[PDB]
Amino acid sequence: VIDSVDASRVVVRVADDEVETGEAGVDIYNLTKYTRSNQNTCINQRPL
Amino acid sequence: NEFLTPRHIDVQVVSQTRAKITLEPLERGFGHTLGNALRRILLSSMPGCAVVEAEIDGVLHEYSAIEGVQEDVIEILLNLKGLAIKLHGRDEVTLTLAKKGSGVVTAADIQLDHDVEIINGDHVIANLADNGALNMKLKVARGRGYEPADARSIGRLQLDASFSPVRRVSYVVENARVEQRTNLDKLVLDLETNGTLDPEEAIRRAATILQQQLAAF
Repeated sequence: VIDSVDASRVVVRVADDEVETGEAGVDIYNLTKYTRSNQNTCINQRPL
Repeated sequence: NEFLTPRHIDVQVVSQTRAKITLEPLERGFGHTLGNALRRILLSSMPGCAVVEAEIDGVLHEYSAIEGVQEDVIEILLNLKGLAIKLHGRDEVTLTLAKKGSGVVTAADIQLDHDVEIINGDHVIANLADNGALNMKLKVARGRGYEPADARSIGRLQLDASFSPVRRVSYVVENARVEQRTNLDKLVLDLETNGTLDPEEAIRRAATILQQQLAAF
């Protein structure tokens, strides 16, 4: 279940069944903001 | 010869947009030379209101995002270009917006003013969260057509404003009868706007533009 959604990062709460160890588990995905590409173009990610 | 001067204004308002009007029974042949002329005047130049500059007290440039919000600053500024703002007795006002908490920021959260009226109140601007909040100032002005920011301290974010309330104009020519002549036609304009200006006031404004371009002829 997704915990909190930000324009710069997305943190999800791992389900109780898909955990390798014996803890809760939290996955954090940092979104790439406006960066330069090899062809001088824009690259950024937007949450869905 | 003899001509029947159209002096009547029949407006059928079904909603805030798509107002069907019917001027009067025109003369034979004046359904197309007057209907297509009025269409090229409404879709060309009609005064409107648009946000020309937005200043946020937390962000420097429109590319960097702010924490606590979901939409990017570019997406927030792009949502401001869809506001239907109506100014009554001013040419340039300065609005403000400040909301905290996990609430969907809409167009109704802007501080109320006496000379400012917002038609769309369900227009979503940005989505907040418990992480942070936003606060910005809006500056609208009066214009006539499309004017980009290039042809118009570091926190000033200029926007490309389009001062045009009309969206789609169509006209049909039917038959009319006033028990005086046999061949008389009427003109029906299917004017559709964003609800800013009055459809009955747009015809009198368009008739003045055509009359001013012919008085000097």
